[PDB]
Amino acid sequence: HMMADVETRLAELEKKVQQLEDVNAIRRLQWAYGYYIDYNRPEEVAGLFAKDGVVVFLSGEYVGYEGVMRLYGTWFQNRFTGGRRGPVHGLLLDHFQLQDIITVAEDGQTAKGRFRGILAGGWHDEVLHEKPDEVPQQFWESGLYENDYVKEDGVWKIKRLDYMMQWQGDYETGWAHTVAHLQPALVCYPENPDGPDRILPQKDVRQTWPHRYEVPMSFAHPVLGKAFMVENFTPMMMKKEKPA
Amino acid sequence: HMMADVETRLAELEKKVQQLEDVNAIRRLQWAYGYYIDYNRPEEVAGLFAKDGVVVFLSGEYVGYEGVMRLYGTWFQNRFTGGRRGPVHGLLLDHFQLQDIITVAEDGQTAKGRFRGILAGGWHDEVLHEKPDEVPQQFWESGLYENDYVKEDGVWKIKRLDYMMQWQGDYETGWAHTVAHLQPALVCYPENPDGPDRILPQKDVRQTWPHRYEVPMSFAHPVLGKAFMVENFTPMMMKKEKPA
Amino acid sequence: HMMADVETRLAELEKKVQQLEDVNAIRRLQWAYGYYIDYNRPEEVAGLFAKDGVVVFLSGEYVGYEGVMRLYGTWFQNRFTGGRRGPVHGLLLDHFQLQDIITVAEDGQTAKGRFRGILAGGWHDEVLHEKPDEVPQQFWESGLYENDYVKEDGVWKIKRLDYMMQWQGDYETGWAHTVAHLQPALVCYPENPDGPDRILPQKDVRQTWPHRYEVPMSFAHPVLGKAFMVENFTPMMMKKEKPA
Ligand SMILES: COc1cc([C@@H](O)[C@@H](CO)c2ccc(O)c(OC)c2)ccc1O
Ligand SMILES: COc1cc([C@@H](O)[C@@H](CO)c2ccc(O)c(OC)c2)ccc1O
Ligand SMILES: COc1cc([C@@H](O)[C@@H](CO)c2ccc(O)c(OC)c2)ccc1O
Repeated sequence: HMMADVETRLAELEKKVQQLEDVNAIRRLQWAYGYYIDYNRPEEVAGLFAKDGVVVFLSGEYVGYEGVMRLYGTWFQNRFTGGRRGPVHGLLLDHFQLQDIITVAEDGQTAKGRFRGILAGGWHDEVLHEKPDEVPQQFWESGLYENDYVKEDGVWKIKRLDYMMQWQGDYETGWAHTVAHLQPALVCYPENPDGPDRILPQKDVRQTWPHRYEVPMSFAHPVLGKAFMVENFTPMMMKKEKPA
Repeated sequence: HMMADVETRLAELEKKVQQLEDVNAIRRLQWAYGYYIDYNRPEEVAGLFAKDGVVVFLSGEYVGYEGVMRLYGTWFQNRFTGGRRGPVHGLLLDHFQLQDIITVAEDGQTAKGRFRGILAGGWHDEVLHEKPDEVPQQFWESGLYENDYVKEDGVWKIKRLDYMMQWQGDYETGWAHTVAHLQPALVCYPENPDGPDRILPQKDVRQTWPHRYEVPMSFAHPVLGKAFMVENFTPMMMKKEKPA
Repeated sequence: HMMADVETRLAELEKKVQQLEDVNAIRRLQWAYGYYIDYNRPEEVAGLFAKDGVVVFLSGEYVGYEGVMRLYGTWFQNRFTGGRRGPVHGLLLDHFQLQDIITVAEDGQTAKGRFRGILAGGWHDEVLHEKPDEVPQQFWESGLYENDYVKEDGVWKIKRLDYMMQWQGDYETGWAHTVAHLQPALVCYPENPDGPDRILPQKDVRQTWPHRYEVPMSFAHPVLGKAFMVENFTPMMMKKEKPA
């Protein structure tokens, strides 16, 4: 009667409040991830992952704690700090994280999120001698994430972090005059000590800047949903003979 | 009795949970908008608008789907990609979106939001020949939004997107040595194929960088509210004879 | 019976909804703060603080309204606009704010938040003659915040704003070739008209870029919590003889 109504209203509020909390907790993961990677702290990063978690970098999959520690630790921390937990003198690696769009599964057990970063990177002249030869002294970089999350034992965890670098620009010359200094993975671990456990299938492998490939949205069109159709709107614009 | 109390508490929670969901849904619109414009996808952008929606760009109003497709499509997509859905080889148009302050109307049917973007734009040397003559090869740009939202048939939609560009900086020279390459609208559609349906009244027309004009906050002072008065605090500072 | 269950469920929802609202209100403070400082509006900034609030800048504490007005007003507004409420012609001071991680106390009366800013700053050539001698014409800057919040009379307020600048880069040369043009505080107010009420204890004083110091996280590890231990993961990486 009145009590069936109260039960339905409570249950509905509990579900909605759960989803609002889930969104905050998933965003917190990605923002926390950012603050750890800025400090070259691979251990904190590995801890954010499910034990069967994966990170994807330059079309290569790194599997579990060991894989995450090999990417952020063996490769990145040696490259940027010589194997020190940061921050350290004269080394900038600020990955400004923003623009989260999170989609929680209806059952509350998994989620997707799109996010992005803009990286200001580099070695100050006082520590330039620590920089490896292949890398610009200072550069901008941007990338897109399309991540998967899993809820295990009440806790949101990274199930798949897929970082798809979009562009780099040497500070001095900019994105217009820079070719990426990173290329898609070619050699797996353990032949390549910095290498992935596996390379994505070729159809999924991405060439780097100035090459561009769409990263599909994990979110539906937020107004028209699955009913959105491109061809319903294209006829309203004019394609011109050349750019103006 | 006890049941009047339960009813009041449920109703109060339903209202607060509705407002929390409304804030997430309005932010999602603006973040989604960003990801679409970065890809030169005008169709997805037009779909975010109410059918009587308006976009304001350089002091010009573009009305409805047709107007939004003329701005993002006829003008922007031709300018940046030659009329291709992006992303495309060597063309960067990353509008990093952040700093949302959303104010939902008490009745839950409309809202305002302030947001901002920083744009990293440009043509890689490999596609520089596609760039129109008026536009720098690579540039930074920032702008402020003060938008209106409407809830129709249960869905948050853009009612007014008002993008007020604040500065541009050629990559090579920076904001200090750059004058905006865009000026306030002068000619409406259809005389100007890229033009607005109408130009704002003169009092509201904005000159561009290095000219600056306040964009009033859509939010009340979040601590003192309408009781905030500038003159209560100014006397505590010292104005100096010159900048130090 | 059924009514004890309904009471427990309501109370639990009221607590969770309160915390979700608290997070939005604390983020709103920091985003609002950003929009005010971009406009050189020290009065709005002072109003966000508790009356016993503190702002920390270059290892100096500025106490209460008077202190906040001396920093943002006496020092910053004179430096950037000659003592005018902004925005003004040719003066850019955009502090892009992002990456909030807020932790509300269990009792709902206090909170911590980590945030960050990237500042695009400078004088256009048309107003370069207004720039003080010590300051670059145009520069990037980034900083970290670890702030404290208090809830007083139902309203979230800034209890401690601790801005820890991390790097500056002259636009023309970048962070790699720039030394900070600001140094830790040396002289208190009123001997130094721009000075803090007190200088932090020496152990807490920070040298500026290219010097780097950790800013500890105010948040627990969001997956493993206090159980997180660095030494559980370090053995999985290889430290190399030199950076690669
Ligand atoms: C996988 O997670 C991320 C990875 C990146 C990298 O593309 C950055 C890492 O700083 C990188 C840039 C230049 C380099 O030479 C480099 O060497 C190995 C790595 C960025 C953000 C991420 O979330
Ligand atoms: C209306 O919505 C937006 C518009 C802008 C434009 O100011 C950008 C669009 O990329 C622009 C910059 C340089 C150009 O030459 C140009 O040519 C027409 C357009 C930015 C963000 C928005 O949300
Ligand atoms: C305390 O709050 C903030 C302070 C800063 C400053 O480091 C900026 C302020 O614009 C600054 C940069 C160059 C200067 O020469 C300068 O002169 C005094 C100040 C930045 C963000 C904040 O939240």
